[PDB]
Amino acid sequence: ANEVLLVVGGFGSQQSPIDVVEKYDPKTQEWSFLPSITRKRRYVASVSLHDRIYVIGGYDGRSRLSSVECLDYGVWYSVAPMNVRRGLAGATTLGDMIYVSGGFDGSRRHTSMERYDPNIDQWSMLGDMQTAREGAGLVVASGVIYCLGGYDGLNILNSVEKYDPHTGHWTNVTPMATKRSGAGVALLNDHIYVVGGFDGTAHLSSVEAYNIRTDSWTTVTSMTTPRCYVGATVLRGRLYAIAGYDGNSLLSSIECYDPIIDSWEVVTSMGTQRCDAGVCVLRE
Amino acid sequence: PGAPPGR
Repeated sequence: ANEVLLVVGGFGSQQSPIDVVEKYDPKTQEWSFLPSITRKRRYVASVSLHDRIYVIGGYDGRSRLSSVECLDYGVWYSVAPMNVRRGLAGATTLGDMIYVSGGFDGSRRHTSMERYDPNIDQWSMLGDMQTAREGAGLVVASGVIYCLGGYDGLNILNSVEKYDPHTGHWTNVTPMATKRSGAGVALLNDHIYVVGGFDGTAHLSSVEAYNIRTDSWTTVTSMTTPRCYVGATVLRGRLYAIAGYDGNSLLSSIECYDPIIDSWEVVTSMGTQRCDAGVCVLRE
Repeated sequence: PGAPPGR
């Protein structure tokens, strides 16, 4: 068994959306290049479902994209597009379907969430959030979907919402201490970790952890550097922060969170500097 | 969106 890191698209060195796809193997501690996605995509999302990498939404420098494309872990091909053009949307997996909420279509931010079923190749609309959010994070915790942070066109948000499938509505939970947009969101053990982001004035290195059991927020040792629009994932039980913008330059860094000694250390760096790129973890 | 660089 081995778990690989995948980084797709984003905003590159040359101040442009990019199509680059990189793979990190921790066993070899080595980076590899994969076939590039068919379209340059910044503000993009990415998920893993049945050994498939899904690149969702984004912004190609001209339009924000309905299109979604897939790679079987190789060749990249398009699948059924979303009902909404979504840039900077939250994406996650639940059961064996893909959930994508929020985003920006070029004129309005979205309360919508939708669901991709691969067995019928379909995107289905579901219940709307209370607040439209772009740059918000999506995660699954105890079989329930959480969407955190973002930006509604007016203020940066500390609001966190949770989805109730039995009613089709979202209910608010205890908000985060710091309003964050472009923060990385992941689930590690019994805590939802939110890393970095932007609070309206400063680029954040702060990290918060929400306890699934107690429903309470805590502050954690902050990352080695400020990161906004940084990827966050869990690989073989360790939390990883991926690239991002440090307030002045794009980042190559990938850093790991050590829970036993409670510290962050940069573990590796990619061949490209990216922010708001899609991140996913795939099991080999 | 927040602090994301623009093009």
